[PDB]
Amino acid sequence: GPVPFSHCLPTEKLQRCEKIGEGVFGEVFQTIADHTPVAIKIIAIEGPDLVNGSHQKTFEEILPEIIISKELSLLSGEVCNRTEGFIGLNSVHCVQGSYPPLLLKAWDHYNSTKGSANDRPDFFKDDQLFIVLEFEFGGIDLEQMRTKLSSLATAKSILHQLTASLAVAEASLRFEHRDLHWGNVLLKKTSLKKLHYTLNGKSSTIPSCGLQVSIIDYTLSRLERDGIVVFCDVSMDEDLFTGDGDYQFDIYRLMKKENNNRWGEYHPYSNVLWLHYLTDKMLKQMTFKTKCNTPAMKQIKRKIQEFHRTMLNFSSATDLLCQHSLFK
Ligand SMILES: CC(C)[C@@H](CO)Nc1ccc2ncc(-c3cccc(N)c3)n2n1
Repeated sequence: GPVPFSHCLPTEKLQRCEKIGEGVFGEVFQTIADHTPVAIKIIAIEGPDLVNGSHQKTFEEILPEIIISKELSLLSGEVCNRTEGFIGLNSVHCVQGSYPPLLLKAWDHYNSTKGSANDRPDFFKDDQLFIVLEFEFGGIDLEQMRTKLSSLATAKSILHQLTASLAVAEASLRFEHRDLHWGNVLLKKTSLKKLHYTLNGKSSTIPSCGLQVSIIDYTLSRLERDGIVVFCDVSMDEDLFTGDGDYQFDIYRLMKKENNNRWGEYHPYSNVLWLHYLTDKMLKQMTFKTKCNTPAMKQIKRKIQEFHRTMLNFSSATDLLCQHSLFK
């Protein structure tokens, strides 16, 4: 049976909650649990009220995100296919209750500073069910870091880390992220000079440039184990394919073109498309502390541009990692 909100969010944890983002199907808070930062995603399920312009998901419809979050969380401790490039999942609970007023206060603060596209979640009754996912805190998203990166060399590390992480997940799980916009790439400072990954038993390293990248938020993702596919079936979703104003919204249409609107199949070219979108953001929407005015830096820029114009001729993140000249 479900637990009360207080099981997951006792007073002190609740008091430290700050809202950090949102989607149609969730609110996300950062807080501190046992002196440790965490991110908490809270999703309303099974109720009759419209929420953020949509009917609520059923428990069965949230299960794919839970399962995929659990699988990717395991990758940091695997051996043949190992990466720390996703994020840890600490716990999942089913909670029952109306929304805590301290969370509403956090929600209000975010709406007042950043502005929200969601309904204030103050209409839920005391029988309302929610899924609460607690993640390891992964740092600051790439969008918020768009003016904060040191140079194009940092952008190259980030691209290499992302590619490697996706390759490891493709190899182990036939994984596609499918929604890898720049809010779903997190950066955290590290004193490690090199990061390690293993792809089908071969270990390699990547210079960190002082940052560990984490890929997050598996709401649209797909994977499989033992021929059992877990995915988000968007084949009847109209709106996902009619966005504009950002190349992000072209990617949804390009994925659908690639897969013929069959979301259960494995099309790792979708990972390549997202990587192309991310390279585009790096070349166009980032400001760097150090400009590309030395020969060394100018060469890195040329290499990233050459990656941008050639990567769409590759079939998967694995193909990019193993064959693209950027990573040699
Ligand atoms: C609002 C979320 C989606 C995200 C937007 O940049 N911000 C953060 C920041 C730190 C952080 N650590 C873990 C997570 C997180 C949040 C939602 C889903 C997942 N898988 C991971 N997040 N999300």
